[PDB]
Amino acid sequence: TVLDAVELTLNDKKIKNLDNFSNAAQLVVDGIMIDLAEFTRKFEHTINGKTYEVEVCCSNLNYLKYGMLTRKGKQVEQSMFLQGERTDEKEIPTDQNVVYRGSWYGHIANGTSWSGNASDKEGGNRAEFTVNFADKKITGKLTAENRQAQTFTIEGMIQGNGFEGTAKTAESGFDLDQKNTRTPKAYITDAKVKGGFYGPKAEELGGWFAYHKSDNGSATVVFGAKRQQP
Repeated sequence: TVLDAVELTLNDKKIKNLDNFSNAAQLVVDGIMIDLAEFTRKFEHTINGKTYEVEVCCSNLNYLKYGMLTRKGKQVEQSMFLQGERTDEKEIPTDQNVVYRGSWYGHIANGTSWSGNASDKEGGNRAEFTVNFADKKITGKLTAENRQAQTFTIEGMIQGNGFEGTAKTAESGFDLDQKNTRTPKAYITDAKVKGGFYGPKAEELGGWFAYHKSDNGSATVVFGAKRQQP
């Protein structure tokens, strides 16, 4: 409290608020509780007869967890989730040039689809943000696994312990495949980003978006990052 807790469903690109126990490490889905306790961890859990597959990040985050939730049985449904305990508004820094580094899970489509899971490796899904608290501005970029150019450009404004803004692909679109010839591209010109700063003194930040547009493409993303030393 206050606690962001969201699930993003991949099939219909929707965002739902989850019930919670004021605990980022406790995922409360379908009335039951899953403990999210190197970098990422992957596991299965059955409770009440229901089987869940969970991939969660990150070992180095203490106030924020994000990842993939797969409900299996008769129907395999895929979701992303993010949970974080917001930093008290009075504890929000006023510094400029604060760098946060982390990763993201993404699913991007337009006809055909691309997906990528969080990573702490060079060449993996990576996220980087620069927060200018005094300007109340956050900017950042998400880069897809095994891609040279950044994938999403993020810009937002900070209000209290949260931020909101936009995520967009390159103007020429995101190549869904690296086999180029004609290659399918996704164009995300206007995705609405929502996020927060988590933990004491905003040591962590995270956010999410779920976007779809005809003739352009769709994207479902959760990301998280940790404040870096100078």
